[PDB]
Amino acid sequence: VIDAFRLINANMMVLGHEPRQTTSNLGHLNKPSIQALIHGLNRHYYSITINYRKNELEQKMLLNLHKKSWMEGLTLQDYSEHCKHNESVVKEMLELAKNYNKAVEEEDKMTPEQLAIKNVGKQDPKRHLEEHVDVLMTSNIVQCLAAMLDTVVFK
Amino acid sequence: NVEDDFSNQLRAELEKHGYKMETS
Amino acid sequence: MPELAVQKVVVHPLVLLSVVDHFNRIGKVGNQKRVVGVLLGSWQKKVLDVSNSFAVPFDEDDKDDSVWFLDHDYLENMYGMFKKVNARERIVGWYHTGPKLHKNDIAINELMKRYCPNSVLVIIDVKPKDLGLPTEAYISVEEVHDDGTPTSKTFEHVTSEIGAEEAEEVGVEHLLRDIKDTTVGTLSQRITNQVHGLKGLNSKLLDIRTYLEKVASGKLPINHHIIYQLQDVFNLLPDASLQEFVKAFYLKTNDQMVVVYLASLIRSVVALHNLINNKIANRDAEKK
Amino acid sequence: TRPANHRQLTFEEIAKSAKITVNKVELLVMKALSVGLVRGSIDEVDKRVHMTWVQPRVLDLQQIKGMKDRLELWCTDVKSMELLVEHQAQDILT
Amino acid sequence: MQSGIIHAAEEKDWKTAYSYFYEAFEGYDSIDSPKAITSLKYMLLCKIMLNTPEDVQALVSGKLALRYAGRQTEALKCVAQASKNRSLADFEKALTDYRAELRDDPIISTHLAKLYDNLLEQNLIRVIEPFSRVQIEHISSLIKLSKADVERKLSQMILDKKFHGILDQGEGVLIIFDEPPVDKTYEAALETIQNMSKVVDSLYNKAKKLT
Amino acid sequence: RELLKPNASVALHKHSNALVDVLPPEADSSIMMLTSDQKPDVMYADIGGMDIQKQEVREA
Amino acid sequence: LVSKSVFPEQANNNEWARYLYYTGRIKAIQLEYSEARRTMTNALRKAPQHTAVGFKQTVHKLLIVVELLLGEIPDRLQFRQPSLKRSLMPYFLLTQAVRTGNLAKFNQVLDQFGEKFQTDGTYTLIIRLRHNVIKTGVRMISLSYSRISLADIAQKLQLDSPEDAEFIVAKAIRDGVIEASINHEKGYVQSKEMIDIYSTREPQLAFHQRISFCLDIHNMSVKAMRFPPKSYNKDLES
Amino acid sequence: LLKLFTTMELMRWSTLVEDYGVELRKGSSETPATDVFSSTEEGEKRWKDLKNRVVEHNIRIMAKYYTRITMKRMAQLLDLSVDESEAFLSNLVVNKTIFAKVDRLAGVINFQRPKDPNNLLNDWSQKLNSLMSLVNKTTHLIAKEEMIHNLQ
Repeated sequence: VIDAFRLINANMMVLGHEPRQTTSNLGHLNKPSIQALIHGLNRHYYSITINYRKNELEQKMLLNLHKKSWMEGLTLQDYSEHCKHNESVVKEMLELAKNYNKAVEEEDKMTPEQLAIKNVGKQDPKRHLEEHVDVLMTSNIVQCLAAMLDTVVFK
Repeated sequence: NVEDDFSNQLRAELEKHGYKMETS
Repeated sequence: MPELAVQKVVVHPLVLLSVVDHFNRIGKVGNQKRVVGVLLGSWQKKVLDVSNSFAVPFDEDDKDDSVWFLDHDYLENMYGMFKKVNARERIVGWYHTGPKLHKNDIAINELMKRYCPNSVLVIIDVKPKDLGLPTEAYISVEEVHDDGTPTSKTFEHVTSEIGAEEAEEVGVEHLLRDIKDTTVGTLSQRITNQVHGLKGLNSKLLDIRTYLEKVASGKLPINHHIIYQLQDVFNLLPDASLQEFVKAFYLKTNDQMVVVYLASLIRSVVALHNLINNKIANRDAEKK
Repeated sequence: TRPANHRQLTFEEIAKSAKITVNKVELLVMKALSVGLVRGSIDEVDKRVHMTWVQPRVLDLQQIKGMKDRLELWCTDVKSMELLVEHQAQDILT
Repeated sequence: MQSGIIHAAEEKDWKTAYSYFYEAFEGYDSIDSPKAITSLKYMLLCKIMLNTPEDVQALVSGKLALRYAGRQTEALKCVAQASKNRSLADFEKALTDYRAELRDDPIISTHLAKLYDNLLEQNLIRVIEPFSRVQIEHISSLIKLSKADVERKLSQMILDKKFHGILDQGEGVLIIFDEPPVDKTYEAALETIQNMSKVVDSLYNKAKKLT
Repeated sequence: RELLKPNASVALHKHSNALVDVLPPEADSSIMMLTSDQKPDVMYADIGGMDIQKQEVREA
Repeated sequence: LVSKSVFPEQANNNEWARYLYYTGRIKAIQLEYSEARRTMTNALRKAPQHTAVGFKQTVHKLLIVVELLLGEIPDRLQFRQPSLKRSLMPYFLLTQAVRTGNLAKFNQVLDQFGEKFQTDGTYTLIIRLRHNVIKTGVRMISLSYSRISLADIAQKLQLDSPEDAEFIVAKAIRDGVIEASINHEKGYVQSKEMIDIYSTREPQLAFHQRISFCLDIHNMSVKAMRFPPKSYNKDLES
Repeated sequence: LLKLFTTMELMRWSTLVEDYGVELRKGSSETPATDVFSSTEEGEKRWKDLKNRVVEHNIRIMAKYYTRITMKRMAQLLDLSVDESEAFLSNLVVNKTIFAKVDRLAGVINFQRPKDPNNLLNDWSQKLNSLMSLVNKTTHLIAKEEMIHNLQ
């Protein structure tokens, strides 16, 4: 958030120089350093609206990381390593499983402190299991898809 | 056949005696 | 002076953005002519981190690669003002406005050496091309062929990536009416990158293909090095495709359902009998 | 000549294009991988020669022609397969 | 020192024997006696029992161990080297002449015995490893043990899964099975089922009340 | 409140004193695991004796 | 009637179990043993309910006869443990008959039993059941051995004579689930199985069925999970 | 002598011992005992040992090049009999020479690991990466030739 201000003094304000400055802008409240900042903020212009001049051509240059996504999106490691990934997660999930089993009886409850005893809210099994499942899922499919697609075009 | 264990007690005894006399 | 001193080009979104702006402003020097301008950033190092770029006056005549005007004064002054502000800031190289690679750039590269050691050719196009960035990084490489003169001066592409400072990145988001299309992150992005690769792969095969027909009849000049490398792709022919599978997710969803359903099922039994009494309550509560 | 999407040639032709003593054949065959004329392996339990790479043909109009057709066949594979996979996981894209 | 002699031989802790011998050394250091030299020897004995005589051969030399007294240092050097050569001939020849010394100290006699049967296994594993469908007769030549004696030894070794083969008695060859081909994904698939199974079983019993 | 709940270091913002973030316990431990940069001058070459004491300390 | 086919998920748990059983009968006589087995098994499983209890005993009667014809064996032990035990009791004799490999015991028992089935219209199947015991029998012998003599198979399976035994073993073989060849003039059966899943792609195939089935669960789960809590907030949340 | 050994071309013992024996024996040097190790009067005693070494080199280079080999073909390449070749192999692995799965029945010998899906995968993954890299680099090189100065 960028704002532009001008600074006047108190004497000027009572004459009525101060209100002119404030007119014709949309406000917005901030407080990054307590009420003293806010008092100065109102006195100035009070968060002046900033818009940006752009056209579609400039935007597109900013969107893409690089040209190389074209190669890279396709690029796979080694199969052995992919197979290892699958194996590592499974083992991890297996541990969490015991903790899920007690939990399922409730674990829809508010407050993490209360949940800690009841449904094993200390190292939450729902969360651990959901993270393990998301990472495993996207990687395995993309790595299979890439290698298999490349093979049919090349061979 | 519900459990093999009752039948097996007779089998092992019987089978050894016959087999031994003949071949072994 | 070294040409060889690049193998990685990391460019800020600022320099990439800067060229687009210089085209219009400069008075539309470009089109048949060219605008090349200095790149400010780190130099005298392997990885090039380009902080910024600005336009330099250039009139290009392409066809005859021996005629050009480049502003001699511009590089010197511009380097000194910037240095004080940040001392990493030096002359990294120059941008070329494409449309793609040329031989005309070879002639241009030699003069840049006297001023500052650089010869890096970054081709930053103002015209949208590629599904990704229309930016290429080129490092001048010397290779022998046996079709034409021995020892040719040519360009081998060297990997281009991107950077951005932390404030600057949040700034990139602020201008956009989106965040980004890809980042290769979670479930959703990761697939978008795969289909982007696939389209990007199809575009690549066509450049090479169209070119071979032209060699076959209606002659274009060829190099021994490019022709060999293409043959190799056929020869390398993959072997066999195996492995990779999941199914894990269904348990996660299934366990989740019974936990949320626990509350629902209980609400179901109470709610049904309550349904006629609720009408008197609802009315009352609603009345005031 | 025979490989270009095939990869085997028989061991047997080499000896018929050698015409010299048997012990000398192993040397010749192995000497070729080493200098950089060819890459690959030799399998003598099938008595066939498998080549991973076969050296590109030194400049000719013919060399350019062989490449173009094969590559065009491949070009058609990318486009088709790309569109196919895009329909499904339409939801995942967003 | 005496307590250590027991520890290694009877209590089967090679580890303890060694530590006890360090304590003994400490006690000796305040004076000097021929008993100090013996504790150094006896450390050496644990490694043999442990089934690593080869390690003894590295440590012992004419510069370090031979300088200190006893028959026992020369006796240790020859069994360790005989084992290093990997032959039953060099190993039996050392044992036989040394056997009289072996008796005097109870620790030598026992430690060598366990190593003796073992010595045979070590010669076989070595030969067998970069060979597949190799005869008992060929391997038996290197070990310098009979074809028949080897047949028996292979049988035992196959049960341990120290090389994973099957002995073909119909042709008199040891055929050893392919190097582990099991992909990581496949090993993971059994594991996947354990995680899911534990969850569904536990859930399904409470779930029963709904209908 | 998981590994926050028992006594641990936490990150606070200075000018407000608010609890912004959590830190693990390992972070901001006063001195590092010592006797690997400030090791003593002494061994069991200074004491060979008090045998009974030596036996006891090593086991305990 | 069956050709109209409509059956929504918002249908009651008893109407589903009834529906699966009825289809299961129609299939089994047409000679779709394979399809019939599947629908009937689903029916026992899907409704544990309380109105189901009464129906479940009927499901167990059919369950044992169809599954045995298809070529798989279950244990008498499985059946006995639930408290619907009372209806499984004649059934324990049949399960054992197929499993031991005892053609003669299995058919005779079933012929007399055929009366009960007639009310259902299952009775036409009882005739075909004579074959399945011999088939189940051959299956254990084929997988186990390499070449085993014709006399050995005849004694264990309880085949009528050695002459009956060659012909019958052959008929099983044609289908391909046994996967053997029988030498009539040499009197041994040979196993064409030299089976293993130690291969290239083959374990994935095994994994694939499990993975396919999971998807049907995943979608059904996701769709269903959100719809009841959002409704209660919408109307009466209790 | 140097040129041959440095090349990963194989030898035969008969030729190697025969032609080199006279030539190499003559050689001498200052600070060694005489010269010693395939040379002089002393160096000859050493020569006997070389026999193992020419065969050793041969199997080390053969293992890569001939991934699969018959016992007879191997034996021929090595210039030994079958019996010499199989005994030697056991010692060789200890000294630091490749893995093998040599046969006594003169069947398949895999100097590579014996059939695994992992083996097929490793080559495949390597091969896949190479195809992708080369098509991209060439595209960038291709443009220059097309445009020229500016005249296509």
